[PDB]
Order: sequence, then C-alpha cells, then structure tokens
Amino acid sequence: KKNFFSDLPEETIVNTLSFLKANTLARIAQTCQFFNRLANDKHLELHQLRQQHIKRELWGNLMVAARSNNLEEVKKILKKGIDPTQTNSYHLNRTPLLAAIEGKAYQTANYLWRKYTFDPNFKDNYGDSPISLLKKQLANPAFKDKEKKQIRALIRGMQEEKIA
Amino acid sequence: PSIKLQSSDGEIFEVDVEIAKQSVTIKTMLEDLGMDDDPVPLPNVNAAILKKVIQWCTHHKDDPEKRTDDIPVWDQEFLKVDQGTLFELILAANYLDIKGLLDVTCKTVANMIKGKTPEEIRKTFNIKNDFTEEEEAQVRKENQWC
Repeated sequence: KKNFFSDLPEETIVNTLSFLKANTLARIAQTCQFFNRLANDKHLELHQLRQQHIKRELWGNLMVAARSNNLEEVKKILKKGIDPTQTNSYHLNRTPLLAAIEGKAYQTANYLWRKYTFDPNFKDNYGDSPISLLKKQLANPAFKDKEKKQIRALIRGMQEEKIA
Repeated sequence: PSIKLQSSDGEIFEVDVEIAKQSVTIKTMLEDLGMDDDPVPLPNVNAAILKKVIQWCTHHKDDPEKRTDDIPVWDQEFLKVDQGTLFELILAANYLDIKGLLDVTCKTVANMIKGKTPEEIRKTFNIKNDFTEEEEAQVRKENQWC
C-alpha cells in the first residue's frame, strides 16, 4: 500500500521507462519531481522529441524574422544554435534564405548567404530555389529599381562566387 | 547437473545447473568456488520469490528498439501476481541478474503505465503528488504537444 518504485534502483526504473513512448513518459513525468527528472532522461524519447519540437518552434520564428528583414532577430535565434541550412519535408524544404528573398529582405539574405553554406539551386517543396526566385523577382515589373539591383548582386554572388 | 540454493527464509531449493546458470549471479558464484552436495545461500531472495524464479528459469532453459507487446503468453500468465510480488521479481531479476526475467517484468510494469492519467498512474503505484498546482501546471504546459 506504498510506493512501488520507492525501493527500486534508478537504473531499472529507466529501463522500464525505456519501453514507453513520449506521450506516456510525459504523463508519468508529472506524477512527482522524482519521475519528472527520470522521464526526461537524456536517453529517452520525451527529452529527444522535445528537442526537435523546441527546434521546430525556433525554425518557424527564424523563418518570419528572416522574411521580414529583421536581421537582429534572426541573429538572436541563430545564436541559440540553429542550423538554417538544414531543412526537410516538415519544413517544406524551404530555408530562411529563401524566406528573406521572398520578403524582399536583401540585407538579411546577404547576411545568411555570406555567413552560412547554402545550395542556391536547391528547390523547396513548391519547386523554388534562391536563384530561381531571385530571377523570377527580376523579371517582375512591380519591383523597384534599387531592389532589382540588390538582387543581381545576389544572383551573381550565388552563381559565380567560390564554394567550400 | 543438480545443485541447491538457500533463500533468506532458510529454505533449500535443489535445481538443475543448466536452469540455475541463467542467473549470471549464480553462474559467477559457481566459478568463484567448486563447480561440477552443499547448498549455496542467496541472502537477498525469500523462498516465495525464489520458487517463482526457479519456475521462470526452468521454462526458459532453452531459448536462443523496444516493443512492449511481445511478451510471450506463458510469461503474461506467470506475471499475473500482485504488485508486491511483481516488484520483488524485478529485484530478484536484478540481484540474480537474469536479463530475460528483467525485461518481461519491466515490460509488464510499462504496460501498467500505458494509457493512464497522471493521477491514475499515482493511484496504481501509490505515488504521492507533491507538486504544487503552479509547478504541476508548468510541466503540463511544458508537455503540450502529446
């Protein structure tokens, strides 16, 4: 009629927890401080997936900061150890580089292009690349003169500059 | 082939070696002295539990990612015991270092945790909720996404 794990070695409680998936670990993680520490074990799925989740929220925000030319905010998020070159299906194969470009955020795009290694021809899940979007931007009359200049500079950067 | 173990109760169990050697602990002991007579004490097991683990090891003498649903039918029936007994089997599994038993018992406890509410979890295992509402709500919110 009292605590069952109370007299169990922590090693073997973890092993029992190793059979549980994140949803369940979450539930038992809130029975007490004891199980809170143990279910959030570095080696278990709750801690692991919670990272990809934290990373995912941060990615979304980075996308917005980039698109709105908010360079200082992009720098803040980047300072939290995120790799903006790394994309996948969940993120529609888009990058904050492509975000900046669509948002006319050419300073931010220059920042990202220079500061990180991006594939400028890599199409997202809408079929768009940094180059292709920048180029379609250039063919567009609604784009002001100095904008269309900042762009050519970028196209030339991505097409002609060194790599590695 | 036969040897005998003594529980903490004082009671003596005579078992074939093959079976007994499934406890790595026991297996180690036999090297640390004459292998192959005279009983060997197991101070951290009572006879009720010991009797049980003898059953388990016999049934398994032959044999050869983490899924909780593949416990053989025999073991599920074997582990149809009270929670007291279940945790003493785990401790025995530890003490005697029988990996197979350790798994199924642990798995059995894990399935007890599956599909439950934090409070039902506590009600099942007599876990005293010590979290203040504020700090509990915090892990609650912290674990939104599942």
